[PDB]
Amino acid sequence: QDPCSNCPAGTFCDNNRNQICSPCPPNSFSSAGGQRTCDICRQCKGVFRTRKECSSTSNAECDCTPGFHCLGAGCSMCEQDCKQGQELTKKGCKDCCFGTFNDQKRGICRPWTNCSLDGKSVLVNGTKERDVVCGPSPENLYFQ
Amino acid sequence: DPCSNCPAGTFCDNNRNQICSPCPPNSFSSAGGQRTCDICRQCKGVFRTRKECSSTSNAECDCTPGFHCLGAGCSMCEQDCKQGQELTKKGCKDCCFGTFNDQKRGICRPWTNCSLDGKSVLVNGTKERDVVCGPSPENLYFQ
Amino acid sequence: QDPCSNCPAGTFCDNNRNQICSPCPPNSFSSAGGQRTCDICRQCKGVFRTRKECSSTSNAECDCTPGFHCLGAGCSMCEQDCKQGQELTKKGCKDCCFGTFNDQKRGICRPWTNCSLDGKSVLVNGTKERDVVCGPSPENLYFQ
Amino acid sequence: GMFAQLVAQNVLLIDGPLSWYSDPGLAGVSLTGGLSYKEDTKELVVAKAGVYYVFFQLELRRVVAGEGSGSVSLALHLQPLRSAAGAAALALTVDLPPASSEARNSAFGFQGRLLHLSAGQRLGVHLHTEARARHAWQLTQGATVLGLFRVT
Amino acid sequence: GMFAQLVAQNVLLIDGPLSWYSDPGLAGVSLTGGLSYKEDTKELVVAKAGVYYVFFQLELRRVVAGEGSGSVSLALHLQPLRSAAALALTVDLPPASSEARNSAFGFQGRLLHLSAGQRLGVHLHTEARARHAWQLTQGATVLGLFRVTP
Amino acid sequence: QGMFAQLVAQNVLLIDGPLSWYSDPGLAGVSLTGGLSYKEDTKELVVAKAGVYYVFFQLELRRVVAGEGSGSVSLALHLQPLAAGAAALALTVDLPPASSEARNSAFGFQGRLLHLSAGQRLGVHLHTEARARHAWQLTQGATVLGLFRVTP
Ligand SMILES: *[C@@H]1O[C@H](CO[C@@H]2O[C@@H](C)[C@@H](O)[C@@H](O)[C@@H]2O)[C@@H](O[C@@H]2O[C@H](CO)[C@@H](O)[C@H](O)[C@H]2NC(C)=O)[C@H](O[C@@H]2O[C@@H](C)[C@@H](O)[C@@H](O)[C@@H]2O)[C@H]1NC(C)=O
Ligand SMILES: *[C@@H]1O[C@H](CO[C@@H]2O[C@@H](C)[C@@H](O)[C@@H](O)[C@@H]2O)[C@@H](O[C@@H]2O[C@H](CO)[C@@H](O)[C@H](O)[C@H]2NC(C)=O)[C@H](O[C@@H]2O[C@@H](C)[C@@H](O)[C@@H](O)[C@@H]2O)[C@H]1NC(C)=O
Ligand SMILES: *[C@@H]1O[C@H](CO[C@@H]2O[C@@H](C)[C@@H](O)[C@@H](O)[C@@H]2O)[C@@H](O[C@@H]2O[C@H](CO)[C@@H](O)[C@H](O)[C@H]2NC(C)=O)[C@H](O[C@@H]2O[C@@H](C)[C@@H](O)[C@@H](O)[C@@H]2O)[C@H]1NC(C)=O
Repeated sequence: QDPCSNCPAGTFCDNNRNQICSPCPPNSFSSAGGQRTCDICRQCKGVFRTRKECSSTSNAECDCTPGFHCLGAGCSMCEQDCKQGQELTKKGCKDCCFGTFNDQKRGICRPWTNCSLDGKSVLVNGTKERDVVCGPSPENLYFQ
Repeated sequence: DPCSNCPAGTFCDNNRNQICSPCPPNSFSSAGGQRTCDICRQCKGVFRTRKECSSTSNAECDCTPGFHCLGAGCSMCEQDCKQGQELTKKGCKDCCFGTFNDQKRGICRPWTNCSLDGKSVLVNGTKERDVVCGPSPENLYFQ
Repeated sequence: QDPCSNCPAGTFCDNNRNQICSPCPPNSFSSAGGQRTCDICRQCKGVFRTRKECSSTSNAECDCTPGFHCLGAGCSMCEQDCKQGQELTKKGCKDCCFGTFNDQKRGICRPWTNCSLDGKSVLVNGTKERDVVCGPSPENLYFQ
Repeated sequence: GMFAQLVAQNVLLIDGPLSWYSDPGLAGVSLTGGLSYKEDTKELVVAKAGVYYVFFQLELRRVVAGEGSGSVSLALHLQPLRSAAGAAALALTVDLPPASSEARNSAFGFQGRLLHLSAGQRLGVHLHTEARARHAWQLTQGATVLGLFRVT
Repeated sequence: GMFAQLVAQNVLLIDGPLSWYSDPGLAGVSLTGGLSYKEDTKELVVAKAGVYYVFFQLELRRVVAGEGSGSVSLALHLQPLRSAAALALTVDLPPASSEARNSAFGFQGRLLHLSAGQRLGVHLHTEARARHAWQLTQGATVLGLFRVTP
Repeated sequence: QGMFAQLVAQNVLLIDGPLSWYSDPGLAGVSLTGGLSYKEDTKELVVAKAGVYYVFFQLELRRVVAGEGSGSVSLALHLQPLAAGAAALALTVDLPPASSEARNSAFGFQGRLLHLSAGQRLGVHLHTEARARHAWQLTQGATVLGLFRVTP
């Protein structure tokens, strides 16, 4: 039959040597048996860190260096942590939608205070970066 | 010479010992002596088939209603020209200054010249509209 | 007596004709002996002019047509001569930095006249293209 | 001699497998024995194992004036093979320039490399578009090509 | 074997056929028997029929700082011309920006069936503004081919 | 087994200097047959048999930091021993500045016929003219140097 079927994960069926199975070369891996080659390990350098190291049977996995977050499955690329006025979506950092705000790094957009519900006026309008500042009741002597 | 005047619609078949074989489907050979036939043009999406391909001539495209051909062999399509624009050989161009077009798929016409019968311009024109003439400049309308 | 060492600059060791030396083909050169091929001569055309014609031994040199000057090593690019308000730098024509000026084609930036140094006022401030225009002493009858 | 070159039939920018012309009577199309195109699965089948120089190229043209932008990619899929080695054995992306005064109305890409192909291996090409107003761009007919020849 | 690699002589962007260096005593140029260069017609002549891998590359460099824009196209033509281009490449010349992209490059190769006596021409077409500002990179505009079968 | 080779670059980070290559043929995408070998100390591929080769390399980069990085990257093939002028193969890939339309990958391919004799060494040198170099990396497995002999 086919002798390559018995080369386990961590080896490959070597068409270059007399032996049937050879261990994966350095910096490579084979996650299933019966492969004719091993796959080059993922390297996590620069913005990437090595979260899990490569083994003969398992690919290395990356994350992003502190102050960055992964974007995309398998941590395909890194993105600076979102700043004031944005929130993190699957497609990256996105401005808060109109009517919502976020005042801190790595926050979530939340709707403004509705002062009118508590019967208060709006002294300073909010932005994507700041909540509204409500004042006293409109009736209050502050308003003439 | 081999393949000499293999008739149109055929190609000199290197695989059938240089017999003139008929062109395969969706191809043509408008000339003699060809060793292969050329693939017929397809007209899809914004294109429509004006003339169908034959063994002797390529298909020809035109544009779907709402568009017009632009290139030499209808190489692309362009949305029908709107008001303020005129269709040129190179596409929709804006009306030359002093002229106008107030309708879709129209030709630019020069503005009315109010001064010819002594009238005035009340509202100037644009590429999209003719001028509006008013009373004589000496009319008490203008004081 | 290695055969290809017998071929001097201006020829090549023809490996198509059994290691005979052949003169460099037209429009080529070999700057050292024992080369197995000659290299095509640099051409200087269009905005370029021939500064030194190439020989069998030496490559041609380009310079730029009048009204332009060479940029980069070997005159790999031409640039129009710098106008008033600029100075020629190694990276090309650069605006005079703030406080300096050049008022002529193919000039160098000089510092503005310090009007205060001579106890004089400033009637018109300078730019990168013009020197300042000093006025009378501030205590003059000119000034109220 | 062991080689094949196919010309894509596809005109419209749609995600999915390309279809190919395989009759050598047509310009740009040649095949030897040991290489054959299975029309019903849109795959080029290799008979003899070996190492092949494999290439494909993608040319697009703007067909609606003033419209279209984004990118278009081609991926060569080998079967059977594990997804790591055969999903993108050959991959190429080209960008559609937005309509502009520059009036750049065509885009082109080319990739080649050496692949070890096993006996019975099947080559398929998947087209993928991330574009706006896809109707405004089309594949240039005769210029989307998959080719390969055995080096041994 | 059967192969050839020619290096273009032109540098200036002019509409017309390219002229080629063909003496194999030059770096980058090769020409075996069964292939020859006809200088007066600027054509590479194939002598033995077969399928060749034909490729050419087009490299352009900006020679005037801050100027030049548009596109440049190469086209390989067989004569016997029949009644299309065997290979066709269009390279776009970026406008001058601070990002300073001062070179442009394209490559295309494919398999071509060539008959005995087939002549190959390469034609250059320019649609550029301030074409004096761009030139063919010398030694980098190349046309090559080698036989695959037999 | 004819004379051919394909090496996959080890480098990920954009630093000027010689590229390091994977040379063990047990790795997917890497083939080193005949007498060909690789000198790990000098990072050079040494040719087994003389002849004319079709030599090609491929350059693919990915944006690894969203919204950052622009410029260009270059590969140059260097022969050892040397004529006196030029480089055998030069390929420059521009990295597009980050924008909503801009994609996050870049690609270039170039191929040439080269005269190589047995014992000749081939090295490739990486050059970078980029702002925020940390935002781009060599796409792993897609920076490739290949060659096969055409004189059979
Ligand atoms: C507070 O701000 C609202 C503006 O909403 C958006 O978000 C801001 C961060 C800013 O980017 C702004 O440009 C945006 O439009 C106002 O409501 C908006 O008012 C505009 C102008 O008429 C209108 O187009 C929007 O549709 C409307 N938003 C919604 C959700 O309907 C608040 O009140 C406005 O101002 C009043 C004078 C009056 O026009 C009222 O009808 C509006 O809602 C702002 N409040 C204050 C006190 O300034
Ligand atoms: C009515 O509009 C005419 C159209 O020309 C305009 O040219 C541009 C200035 C711009 O406004 C564009 O929208 C129009 O297409 C004017 O004629 C132009 O006047 C300008 C003066 O700024 C002159 O430079 C142009 O050459 C001239 N164009 C032509 C084709 O002659 C009319 O301006 C009148 O004519 C001038 C000579 C001057 O007397 C001015 O005071 C006039 O208004 C416009 N006239 C009116 C009454 O609106
Ligand atoms: C003359 O201009 C000097 C430099 O101007 C700079 O470049 C010009 C092309 C213009 O764009 C200008 O706005 C630029 O700032 C002035 O000095 C500079 O002034 C700015 C003002 O904010 C200051 O930030 C800089 O530090 C300063 N540079 C230096 C080397 O001092 C001259 O004086 C200025 O203007 C005066 C009105 C006065 O306020 C003085 O304090 C300012 O510094 C200009 N002199 C004049 C106008 O008489």
